[PDB]
Amino acid sequence: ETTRDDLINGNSASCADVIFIYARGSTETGNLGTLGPSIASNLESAFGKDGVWIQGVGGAYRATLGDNALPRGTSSAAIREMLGLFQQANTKCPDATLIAGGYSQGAALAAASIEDLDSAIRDKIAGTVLFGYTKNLQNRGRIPNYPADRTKVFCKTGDLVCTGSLIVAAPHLAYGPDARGPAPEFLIEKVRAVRGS
Repeated sequence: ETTRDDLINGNSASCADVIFIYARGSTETGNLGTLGPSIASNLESAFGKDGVWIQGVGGAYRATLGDNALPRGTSSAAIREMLGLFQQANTKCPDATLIAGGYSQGAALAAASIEDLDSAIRDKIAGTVLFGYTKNLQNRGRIPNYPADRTKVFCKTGDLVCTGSLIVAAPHLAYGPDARGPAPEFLIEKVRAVRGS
């Protein structure tokens, strides 16, 4: 369940209508980690298996804990990897609506990548969900260059990374319920807002 490469494996002749790109947290397995599979299952229920492609950020993104301390909250190599996936999606399936998400270091990675993205592609991301957003305070709860209405941040009371620290406390590991309900609910709503039904 933890590794999904639907975009990379996908047939360009039969593109999905929705493409979800997700970055896992530090030290998590596969390319989806602990929260990604839950979101994926709910998206599949809403759009159907052939209706949505789930793509985790693997490759150069090693999800190394120490990289949380770098300027952008992740490595340059990781940002290049996620940018490349958005670019692959845009090229392979130009008519698909994109959605994105990230947890912890992955949330910083998603924010950094989206900020650097060519605006024509960035504008195709109908909604983005961030859990335990490590740059929440620094970025004032926003993703630079991306609208607030398309952004949903899940930052628990007591999760120190949302408050400008890099300390990992218990609330940082409590996003399970959010990934099973409100997060996919938000993504589905944002996709339907622009695609209709």
